[PDB]
Amino acid sequence: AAYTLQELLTIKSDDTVGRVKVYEAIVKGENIPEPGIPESFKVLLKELQ
Amino acid sequence: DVNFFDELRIGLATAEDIRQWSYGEVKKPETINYRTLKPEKDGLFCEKIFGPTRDWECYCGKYKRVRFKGIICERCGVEVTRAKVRRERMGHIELAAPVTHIWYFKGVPSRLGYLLDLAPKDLEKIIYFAAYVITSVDEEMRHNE
Amino acid sequence: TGGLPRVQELFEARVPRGKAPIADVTGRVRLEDGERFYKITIVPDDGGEEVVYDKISKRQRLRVFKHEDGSERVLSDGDHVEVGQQLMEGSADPHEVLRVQGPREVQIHLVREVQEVYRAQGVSIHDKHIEVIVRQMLRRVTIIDSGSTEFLPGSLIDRAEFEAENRRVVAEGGEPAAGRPVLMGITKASLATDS
Amino acid sequence: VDRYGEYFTGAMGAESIQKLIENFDIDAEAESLRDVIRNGKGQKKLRALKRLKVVAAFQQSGNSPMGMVLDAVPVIPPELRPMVQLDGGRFATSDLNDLYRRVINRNNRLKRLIDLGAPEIIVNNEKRMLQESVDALFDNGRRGRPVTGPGNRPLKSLSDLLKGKQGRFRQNLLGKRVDYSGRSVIVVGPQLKLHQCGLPKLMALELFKPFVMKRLVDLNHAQNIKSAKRMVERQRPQVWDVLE
Amino acid sequence: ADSVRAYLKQIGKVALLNAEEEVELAKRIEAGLYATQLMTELSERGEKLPAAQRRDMMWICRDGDRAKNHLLEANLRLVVSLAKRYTGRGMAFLDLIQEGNLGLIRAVEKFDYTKGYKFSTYATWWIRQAITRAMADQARTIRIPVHMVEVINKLGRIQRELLQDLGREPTPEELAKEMDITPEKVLEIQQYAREPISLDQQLGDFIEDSVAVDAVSFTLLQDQLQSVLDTLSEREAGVVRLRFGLTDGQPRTLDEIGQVYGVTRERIRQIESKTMSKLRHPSRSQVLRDYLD
Amino acid sequence: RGIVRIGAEVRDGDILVGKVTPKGETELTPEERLLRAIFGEKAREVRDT
Ligand SMILES: [Zn+2]
Repeated sequence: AAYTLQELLTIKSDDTVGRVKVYEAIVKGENIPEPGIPESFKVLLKELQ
Repeated sequence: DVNFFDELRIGLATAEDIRQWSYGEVKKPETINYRTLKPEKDGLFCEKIFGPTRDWECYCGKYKRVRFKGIICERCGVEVTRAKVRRERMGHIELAAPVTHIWYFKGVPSRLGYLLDLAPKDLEKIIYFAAYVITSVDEEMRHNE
Repeated sequence: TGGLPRVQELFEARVPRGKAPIADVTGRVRLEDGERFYKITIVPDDGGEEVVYDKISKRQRLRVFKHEDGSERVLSDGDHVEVGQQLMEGSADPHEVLRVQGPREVQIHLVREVQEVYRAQGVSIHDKHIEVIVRQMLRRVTIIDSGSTEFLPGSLIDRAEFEAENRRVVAEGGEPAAGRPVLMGITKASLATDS
Repeated sequence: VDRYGEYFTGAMGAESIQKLIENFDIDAEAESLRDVIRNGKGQKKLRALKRLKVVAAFQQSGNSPMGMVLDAVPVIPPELRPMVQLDGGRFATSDLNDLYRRVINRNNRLKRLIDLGAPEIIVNNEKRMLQESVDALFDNGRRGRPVTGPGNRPLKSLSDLLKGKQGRFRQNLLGKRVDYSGRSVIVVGPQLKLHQCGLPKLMALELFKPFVMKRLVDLNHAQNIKSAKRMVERQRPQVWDVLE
Repeated sequence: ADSVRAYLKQIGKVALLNAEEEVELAKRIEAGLYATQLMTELSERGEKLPAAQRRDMMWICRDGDRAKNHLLEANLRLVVSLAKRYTGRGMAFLDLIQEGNLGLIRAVEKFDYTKGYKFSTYATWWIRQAITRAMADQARTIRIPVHMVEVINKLGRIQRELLQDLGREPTPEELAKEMDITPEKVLEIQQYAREPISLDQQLGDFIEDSVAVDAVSFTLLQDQLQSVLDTLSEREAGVVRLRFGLTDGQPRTLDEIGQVYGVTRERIRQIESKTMSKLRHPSRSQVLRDYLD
Repeated sequence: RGIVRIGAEVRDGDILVGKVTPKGETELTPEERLLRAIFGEKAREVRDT
């Protein structure tokens, strides 16, 4: 179950952008966005940079 | 960003590349101002180098609308955008003397050691200003005279 | 031991607590018994040297391979036993099984041994589950001779890639590298990863 | 130096190592190392091979070894080392701030010192302190004594943000608490079909709250969505029909 | 190995100053000053005598470089001893020493050959000022002004002996009644004297960020607020989006308000009253009641 | 007094004690100057805790 676990680990806990977009899309009555790349990734790269 | 990463790769940086990542130079040791609790000009928190504090706002107060996206204020130089860029723009420091990276010197074995064919102890002596090392010999001039 | 420590130790591939010996070659049983320590000797069939062991008399001498194949018949010296057969009662050590009888045989031993702990408490897993992890153990090589290849003598290297490098350097007249199959524990083999 | 000023030059310092690596050519040593490998007396030779590996790396990479002496240092963005103000007026900051500040200080003071002119012992000491400072910023306690800030407490370095149980690599493996979730006590219900399950309606009201809100402004029971959310907080009798 | 040690060695290598070296340095500094004036005069005119007759003064320049440098070596060992009293509280030991060197260099330049006195007193009273100035500049994590540094120095140093001399904890009011004599400045002085505590010393987990959920719901509020007020006119919404400013947002000056509306002659202050009855349409319909609630 | 009288059955979310913190002094928002201007209700120097 790739999409469920990727959903738990990202928009349901860490990504602020993600949670805001999902909440908004649910209240609006449109599709939830398909899960992409966490905002956490760019932070891992800024720290390795 | 595109969703397609075949693979990730890592490497060494370069001063000419570290200058590329940067948005300013931090040259003052000071952090936020004590009185008003705004960041201090051209230091480890300043809005010029990194990002504006609140969303769509410069520093002095000449713009606080959202109508102006991407403009750079000519009285203090901050850029009005989302405050989220406050965690994506990186600083840079320019050292009057070149230091070595600790990861290539204290690891076992030191790779710097293997490149420059020294004992590790003597490499440590060179780095820390406790032993002189002879860089370049003018051989042609020595043989001539 | 028989419980979850025996299963854990088997996957780690560490040396067992019994470590009963197996026949390094094939020969004839010749056991002299000292009261403090036994000595087990195997007189080779092919010829050459005879294997020597100094095993405690604290264990129990195992049943011998015989034409009768009685499991109740203890080992009586003067006999001819098969190569690889176990000598005393206890646990055979896996690294020795592998070096003596190739990669397949130690696979058989690990599947049977990890399964034989569950067939006692009454559980049953299907063999492929065990085999999918045993495959993750036995798939690297430690290299005796570096030769013309690049990698250091005595390093844990992948199998397929060891073969590929060896045939490329062989493609130019360069000397091959001499590598043997190694068994690894499921903590010293998940450490050596390539990502 | 006085006898043969025109014949050699040699520096003490890290700037020396940089002129040495620059004078160094990678392809030149590599061939000689391979020939050492080719020859016998392997025990001595094995040492020549450990060199060969490190050296050949830099040849295959396309990356010059010059990138091992820093002419500039990056500064991590300001948020990943935050200084936020607590509730009681106290400032709560991160440890990296003390390290960057330190390197900035020793740098500015060194450069003005070069401007003024100074003895060699003072300039060499300041260079030394700069190298040691940036060294502890990249990885603390890796060379001599770590640095402690308040009360003999080692400072969390910048390489400290990657390693450990709390580092960035370990973060996603351990697991975190989520949203849209609850838990309770389970009783058996032998009435249910194998695909059904029984859900306390007081808990299934909370869990699905936003959906109840969308359907509740959709019905028009609540004039606006924000008001509707308020309605589900007071468990009004109209929301159960929608929550079905 | 460790850093303070090697520098202590370097400082201790050269011989300490004494009464015999008083003459050596006094003569050398005087010679150096003369060398500086004689060398300086030739450069300004632009006409220079031969270099062979100037090499003598170059030799006096080498003597003056061994005098400035070696005299400096004599002063360093004093710099360390003077640092030993400052090292505990504020900064690192070697940072303080380095500032002693920097101050000494500034101090040596400001020196007079004619006056003769011990170096401890004169030099010490010149470099302790540099030490205290840089120390007071960069010791704190958040920079503070110098009079706050003095006030916190006085109250902190008198407080530390008052608590143990009295035998009881100094009350929050009388520590200020000694000098500040204000009850509202106590919290402030103890706030300025507090230092920022590490987040790692979890600690940050207790803190709450708040507002994304209510700034999202506030963007929705902006949607509904734009949608509701559609029954009015364009003129009246002009002065609604000018001095108040729905999308713009500034309590602006009425003249520049009158010059950005395309209508001049301050006519929008006369139309400002001809629509307040129409501006009563949203208040009588009671439409903005669910957002301020 | 600000405290609930003794014996009043309370459903959750209700107020038991009514306290207000003196709200941190920021500027009054202009959009909020028109929003509060149409009705005439000032966000006082106090938030509700
Ligand atoms: Zn500005």
